[PDB]
Amino acid sequence: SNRVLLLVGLPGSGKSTFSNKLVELKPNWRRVNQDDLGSRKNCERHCRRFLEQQLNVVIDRCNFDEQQRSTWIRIAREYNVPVDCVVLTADKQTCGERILEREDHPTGVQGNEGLNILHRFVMNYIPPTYTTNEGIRRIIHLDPSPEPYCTPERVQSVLAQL
Ligand SMILES: Nc1nc2c(ncn2[C@@H]2O[C@H](COP(=O)(O)OP(=O)(O)O)[C@@H](O)[C@H]2O)c(=O)[nH]1
Ligand SMILES: [Mg+2]
Repeated sequence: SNRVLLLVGLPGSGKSTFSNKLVELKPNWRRVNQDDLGSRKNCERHCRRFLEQQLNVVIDRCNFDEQQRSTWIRIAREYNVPVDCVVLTADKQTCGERILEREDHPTGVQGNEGLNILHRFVMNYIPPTYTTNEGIRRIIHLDPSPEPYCTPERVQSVLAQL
């Protein structure tokens, strides 16, 4: 049956990379991203509309602590569907290098922001684990690929683990 999929990762970890590919390859999947959907109230609505059509839904947000993820777990329970999770394991170094690549942040005294931003997220980042009392069915950790782009095989490999 259909299921809700939580992406969890630092800025620049590759969450959009992955979720975009998934929805491209699989038409029974939809993607909730705030850069495309705006407010959270709006994201919740879309999420509800997709579950109403028994579609799978993937949540492209840092989802950096229990509170952030609950929103979606809560909606999933509403439609009696499970919630799995994909944690991107890319480290502060990797993300930092990716964020510099984009060169769209102020830079100089008071630091290069974006590295700052990353640092702020890092300090509030609580990924799901065995112990957190959240009601997630399965947590899979995903390591970075050599390739900047996400292969169909990579998507398949992830989905194959529930
Ligand atoms: N090598 C490698 N680069 C990746 C991977 N995932 C994403 N990237 C790159 O990292 C950058 C940030 O990815 P993006 O999806 O925007 O990150 P998000 O901010 O977590 O949604 C982009 O340049 C991607 O090409 C991965 O698995 N491996
Ligand atoms: Mg993104």
